[PDB]
Amino acid sequence: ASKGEELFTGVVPILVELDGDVNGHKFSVRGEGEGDATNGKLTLKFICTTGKLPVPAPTLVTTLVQCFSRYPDHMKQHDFFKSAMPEGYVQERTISFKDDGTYKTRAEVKFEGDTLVNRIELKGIDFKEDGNILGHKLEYNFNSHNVYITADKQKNGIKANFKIRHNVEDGSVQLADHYQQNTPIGDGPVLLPDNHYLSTQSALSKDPNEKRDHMVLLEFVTAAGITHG
Repeated sequence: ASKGEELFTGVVPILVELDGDVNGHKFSVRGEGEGDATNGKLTLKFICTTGKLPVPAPTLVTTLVQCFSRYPDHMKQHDFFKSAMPEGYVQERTISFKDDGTYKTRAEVKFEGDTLVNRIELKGIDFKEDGNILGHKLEYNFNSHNVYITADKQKNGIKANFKIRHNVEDGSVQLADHYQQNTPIGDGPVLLPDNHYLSTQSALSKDPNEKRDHMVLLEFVTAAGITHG
């Protein structure tokens, strides 16, 4: 276990800020909500603050705070994300949409006072104008996935790999391969984990009273994959 884990024993407010540029289309997103790591639960509402999104909101879910995962007691020595708090971590990804473009993301996740804040820059290139992303052909929903984590000792952090399945309006699936690395911002002690995964489930909905382009998100995340003694 870690001292950072103590910052998560109750409900913690969350702020998310994203600046994005996909094929030259610039946009920003702000999210607000709260997380309950004891139960692996978070609730967030995101608004596009610059107009409407040039990509489907579901493609931004993974970019828009894995410190809120529930780690079972026998796995708490493997929770890198909380161990890096409060100073936080840098989270970087390459997201490769099969037969389409790529997102590159860099985020800082840290406590700013009492609030857990995720600040992101996202750049997307090579998207097809007639593809599922710029063509807005993805359904407004989200599947359950496993996020596979391994230690990166040389960088004092972790890597992760997973493949998101985005349902397409024609009944097919658009795959989005995720490659992830996380490294501490501060220089306090961290936990470098044995291999394990996060089992993630998400539900998207709408605020009926919200006129701006937006997304309401509920997520449950639980660590797994290390057998209890």
